[PDB]
Amino acid sequence: QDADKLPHTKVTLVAPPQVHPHEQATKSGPKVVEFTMTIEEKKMVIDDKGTTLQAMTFNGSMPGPTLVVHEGDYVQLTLVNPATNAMPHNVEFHGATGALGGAKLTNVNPGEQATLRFKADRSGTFVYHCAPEGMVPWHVVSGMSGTLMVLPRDGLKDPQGKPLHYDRAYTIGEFDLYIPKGPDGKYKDYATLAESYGDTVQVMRTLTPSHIVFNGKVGALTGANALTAKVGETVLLIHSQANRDTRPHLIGGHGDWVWETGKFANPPQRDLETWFIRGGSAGAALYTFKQPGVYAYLNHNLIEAFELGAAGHIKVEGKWNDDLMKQIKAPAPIP
Amino acid sequence: QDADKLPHTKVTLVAPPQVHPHEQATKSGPKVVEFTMTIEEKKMVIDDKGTTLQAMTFNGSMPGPTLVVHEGDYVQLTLVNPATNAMPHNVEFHGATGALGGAKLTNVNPGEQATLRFKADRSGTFVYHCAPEGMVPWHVVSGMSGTLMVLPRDGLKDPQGKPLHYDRAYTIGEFDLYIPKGPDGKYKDYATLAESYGDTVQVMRTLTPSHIVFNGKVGALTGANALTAKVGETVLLIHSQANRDTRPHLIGGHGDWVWETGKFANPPQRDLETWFIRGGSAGAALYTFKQPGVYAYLNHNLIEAFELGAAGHIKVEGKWNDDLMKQIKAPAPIP
Amino acid sequence: QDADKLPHTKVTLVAPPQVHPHEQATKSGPKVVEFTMTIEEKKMVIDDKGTTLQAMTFNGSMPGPTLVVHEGDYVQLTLVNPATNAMPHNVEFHGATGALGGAKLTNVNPGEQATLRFKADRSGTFVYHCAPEGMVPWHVVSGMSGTLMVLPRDGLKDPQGKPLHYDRAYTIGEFDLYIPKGPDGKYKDYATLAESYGDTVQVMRTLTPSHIVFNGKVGALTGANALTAKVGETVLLIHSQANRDTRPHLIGGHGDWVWETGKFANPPQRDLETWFIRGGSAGAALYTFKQPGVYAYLNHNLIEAFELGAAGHIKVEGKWNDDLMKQIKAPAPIP
Ligand SMILES: [Cu+2]
Ligand SMILES: [Cu+2]
Ligand SMILES: [Cu+2]
Ligand SMILES: [Cu+2]
Ligand SMILES: [Cu+2]
Ligand SMILES: [Cu+2]
Repeated sequence: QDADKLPHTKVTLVAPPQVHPHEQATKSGPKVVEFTMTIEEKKMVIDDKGTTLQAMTFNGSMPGPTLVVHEGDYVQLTLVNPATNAMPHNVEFHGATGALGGAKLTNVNPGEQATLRFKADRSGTFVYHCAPEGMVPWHVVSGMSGTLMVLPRDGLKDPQGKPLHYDRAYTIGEFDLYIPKGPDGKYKDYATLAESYGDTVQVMRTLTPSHIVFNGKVGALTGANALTAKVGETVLLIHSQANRDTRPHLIGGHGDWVWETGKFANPPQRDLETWFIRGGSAGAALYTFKQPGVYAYLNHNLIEAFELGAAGHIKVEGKWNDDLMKQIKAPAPIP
Repeated sequence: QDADKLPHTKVTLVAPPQVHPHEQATKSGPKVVEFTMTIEEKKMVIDDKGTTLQAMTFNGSMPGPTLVVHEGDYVQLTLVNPATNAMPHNVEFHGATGALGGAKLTNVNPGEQATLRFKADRSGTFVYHCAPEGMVPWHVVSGMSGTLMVLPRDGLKDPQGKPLHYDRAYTIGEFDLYIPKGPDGKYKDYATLAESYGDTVQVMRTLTPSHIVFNGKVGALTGANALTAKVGETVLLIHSQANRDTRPHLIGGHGDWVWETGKFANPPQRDLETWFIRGGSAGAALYTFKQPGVYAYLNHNLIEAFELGAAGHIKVEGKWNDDLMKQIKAPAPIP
Repeated sequence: QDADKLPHTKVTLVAPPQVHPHEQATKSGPKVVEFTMTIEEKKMVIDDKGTTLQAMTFNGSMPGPTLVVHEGDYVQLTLVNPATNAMPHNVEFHGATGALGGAKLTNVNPGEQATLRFKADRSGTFVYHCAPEGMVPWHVVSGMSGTLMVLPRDGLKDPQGKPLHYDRAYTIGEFDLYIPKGPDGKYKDYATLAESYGDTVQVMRTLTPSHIVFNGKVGALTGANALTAKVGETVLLIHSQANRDTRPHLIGGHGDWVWETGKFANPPQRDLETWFIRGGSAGAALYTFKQPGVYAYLNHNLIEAFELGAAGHIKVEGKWNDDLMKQIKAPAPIP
């Protein structure tokens, strides 16, 4: 169909780690699904010792919100760059075809907005990110990325075509940060975004992140902000990394079905311990919880997780199952 | 079945690179398979110039021994932490479900042991590793990991369901080491394990290994300690990397059938030149030798292999096959 | 068949990024396909500020030329090392079986040549590279690698066995460079290849490239040297990385069908945003262009691409398609 003649619907986005309400399988025909995002440059505290990042975001969060459509829908995004920001921005959708993913059609200076439509003709999770000419990696590593999820119209399927369903989706964006230090060995704090640029590029070129965080900060997805589930619930874990490889893992769980390259027309793999999200992509894993307790969800380069920040928690309620795991003898003196 | 009512068998572990005797396909029903491992902290010489590592091991080796069961069996491990060690330890099994892979149920201080049971309900090679709260990557990178192999009850299969069989299994654990240097440019030698901690964490956070070794040392799997095979023999090469990505390769061979994500319910890929083991996982490759000679088996980041240590040898006996490869003209002056 | 009795054909190689003319599906039976390559050591300017590399090449280019045969053919390569070079060289073919991929049979000192035959019995793209004993990574990272493509005799196929065809093939070799700096912070320029060795090994061991280039230089595949296509044309993008992982991506496009591990007997994946070439391998992607414009083809570690060099351009002619993408509202003041 011709999109100019199709029904339009508007979606209200929600902040990560939640994902806006949506259908999996749907009886709906194709639609033009309208979204708006407003860019916010802001200084953020990214660790427990007061380190700040001169950050750049879609909609005020790292990652930006996840946008969900169905295959054959059109995405119609209005991108707003308020006059309170300093930099130009745009958006590149890996789910889109042409014009550098839309970036060439969405260059907005502070004070401007633009509206892009594209056909979401390929199913999968896809990164979107800012990509202004001449300063692409800086905008990405400063926070400007998120996920577009294009569901098959009949929902997710296993390799034999059997339906897969989730009860809850969570979106995790993983951010390799390049925060400069000064000659005193302390992280720098900058009064403006522009002042951070040159020093940050030098750190970037070392390819060594200072921090690697989920969802904007060390510990973002812990404590009151842990992810939650129950025994018996199936969760979809969407993982985006717009710049650098990562290897997600659920400690004490598995990826029951995983699309690590993130593209739902391909059969998923089962029983994964650790999967691989290529830098510049989003992938997705399903898991049905079978044990209660506090899980970790992390990048299984354990230095990247525990030393640099790429780890969160999932608090799961329900009944312990001694068939799956039992302590036969508790720690006690060696006989 | 209820594991409390199933038959128990005990397995005697063997040191890497061998793997304890086991069946592939079996007529046996599910069993509770009992293993014991004893933690040994020890100083190890890890290269040819006398560099030492304040190491931590399961059963005295890097990697720990490979444990082999069949899908539907239960693993029942007694983990012993003698009083001669300095640190607490535990074990996390990626093949297990719940309680942080078992780590929460196996915290043993020096002088203690504990016994864990879990259902091995998913086929594949899976990493196990130590994970004590607050010092997880240090224990892993100091040597505390190995593989659990859960074979399908009817043995390995190709993508069409045809049986695959191996004559010999070898287990290779690859270890990214973070050995500190002092201000004189020499690697540090520490009198105790605890004294090594702070300096090692700083090196870890650079994400640059000093050494990357197979099986505990540069050259571990070379010379008298080369792996061996014959023309016509099919070998299974199990490769674990509990912390960091690697890319195994057999020079002059291939991965005939490879499960790079390591999970046997998924179809393997064929004819691989180089495969990919995500940090935090174990994978497996089958190869049937067709030529004699000394092969290298290595990580094909060739700097990681030849400069940092991640390479071994396979000495293969038998008859050379000029159909597969022939020197037509030996090196000689250019006409 | 016995290769000694088969027909021989000679192929004239062409420089990257082109690939010599070849059939996809063929009615031909197996042949011994003869190639010659001549090693050239030379100083190359690799960036826009005059940095030089003491380089090493097959046939004068980075990468070496792509060699194309069909499964069941034999490759018969004459490798020539002129007396004007300083170092010994050889060749290792990942597509070959035995004798360290051929390296043991092709050790040529300056002034020598050798001829190797092997059976190309496995379909796929495969790296070939130099591997002289004791200095393997140096020769690889200095430029000595390329691709052997072994096509199935009936051409490429999708997961259901349907024929896939390309109109044009391009070959991209990605090179992680390790150029030393002196104490003044400037890149070193060396009068000879041998003088560069020790300093380069120290940089290599940091695992941090100074530059990461396609096809020999920052910007090699841009401007007059951009890749070209038209709307409606299907291109095969061959990507080799003999030493280090990379993650190819076509901005504004996709991998329609991708063999990221590069082995054509395995089913390809569809709709990829970003794929993964393991260090030590070659992979291949098909894409049919649907929009005109200047695309980027890059490594989607965006620092590696935009800061270090791993990016090129594809200039595509034809008609813009507003169904796939349309600017609904151009950048304008915020209402
Ligand atoms: Cu931006
Ligand atoms: Cu992108
Ligand atoms: Cu431990
Ligand atoms: Cu783990
Ligand atoms: Cu060479
Ligand atoms: Cu190689």
